[PDB]
Amino acid sequence: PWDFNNYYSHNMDGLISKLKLSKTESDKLKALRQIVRERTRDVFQEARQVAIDVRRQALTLESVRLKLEKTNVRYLSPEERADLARLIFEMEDEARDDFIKFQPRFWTQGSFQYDTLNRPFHPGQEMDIDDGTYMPMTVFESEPSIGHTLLLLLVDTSLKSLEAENDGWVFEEKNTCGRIKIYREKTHIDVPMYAIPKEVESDKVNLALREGVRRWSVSDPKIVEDWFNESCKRIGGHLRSVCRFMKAWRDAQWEVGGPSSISLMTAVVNILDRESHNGSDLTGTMKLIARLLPEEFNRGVESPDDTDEKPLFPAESNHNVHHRAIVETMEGLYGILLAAEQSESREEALRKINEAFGKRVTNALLITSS
Ligand SMILES: Nc1nc2c(ncn2[C@@H]2O[C@H](COP(=O)(O)OP(=O)(O)OP(=O)(O)O)C[C@H]2O)c(=O)[nH]1
Ligand SMILES: [Mg+2]
Ligand SMILES: [Mg+2]
Repeated sequence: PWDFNNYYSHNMDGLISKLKLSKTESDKLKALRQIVRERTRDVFQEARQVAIDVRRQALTLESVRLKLEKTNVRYLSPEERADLARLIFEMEDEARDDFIKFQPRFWTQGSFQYDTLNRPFHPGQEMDIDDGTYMPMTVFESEPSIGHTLLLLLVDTSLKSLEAENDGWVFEEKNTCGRIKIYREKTHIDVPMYAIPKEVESDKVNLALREGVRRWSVSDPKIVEDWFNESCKRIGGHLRSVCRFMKAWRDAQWEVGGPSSISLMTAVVNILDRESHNGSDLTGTMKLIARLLPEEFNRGVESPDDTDEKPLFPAESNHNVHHRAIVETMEGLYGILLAAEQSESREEALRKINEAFGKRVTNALLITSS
């Protein structure tokens, strides 16, 4: 049978090389992130100035709106400009004091932070940067002091101003963040908005929600970051590799949608924690993962953040048809890895395993007899 260890891990031409970004590419994403950060800083500063002038100069609501229409708030729709005008006009002294005193902070969460960001594969897919905006403020036991709509409209202001001023830059509203899509760079940047104490305890990291009936959700991304980094320590460095590969498999099977990265990561560490394996043997390890992955999602995948009320993926008895489509797709993986392994020719093995991870590795000479 064929060994795929070099298919997976060979420098420059192996799968990890096709997935992982170079320093040049990473620096590009950082530069793109910096553009969004600086603009959001500007927007917050512009808003803060008007927030100052409100109580300072006893402004009318109209005077507030007209000032905001000299800033980046210009690019919101009329109702949104009026709404932000009202919010800044009528924010309480305590909330106003916080807003004026503190600048927003920026910290990246997700795969760009714990190094699992893959290159995109299908034409529509994009590299994903999760850069959160954090506002220091009084955070009571019940909720943050500053209204969630205000902060969300300031994020929208930033991204919509970037959209309006740049071609290829398109704003998209998600449930948990504002997203700016940069077509020319095959990159989009997710901007979740957070409220945090100004005095960071994870029990006070509040995420501002954009859809539904709940305004805030206590969700510290640091918890997932800490959990995954500790998992890499516990299981071994090959965890990032096998997580990258599974995400690559997901990107190959789904142009859009499919199981989330977090659920994939959690399922993999659950397997690798439970089952004895050889980290150095990526061929066997990936085969182990593929075999057991559907049963993990059948068992249900609980969030590594215990504060979450719902699991990342329900138990089988709670699976809807969309869940089943995912699991049945997962069941297909193990068969692909074994057919490749038992392919009669070397070029046949490559084409077969590339049905799982997509045509990225093209060098059949990486495949060696076991
Ligand atoms: N608690 C919790 N946190 C989530 C969930 N989904 C995303 N997050 C937070 O958002 C961060 C980024 O999420 P994703 O963009 O979907 O995954 P990723 O790690 O960045 O991988 P990818 O390259 O595919 O973007 C990681 C995690 O802290 C979730 O369902 N529950
Ligand atoms: Mg991400
Ligand atoms: Mg994202």
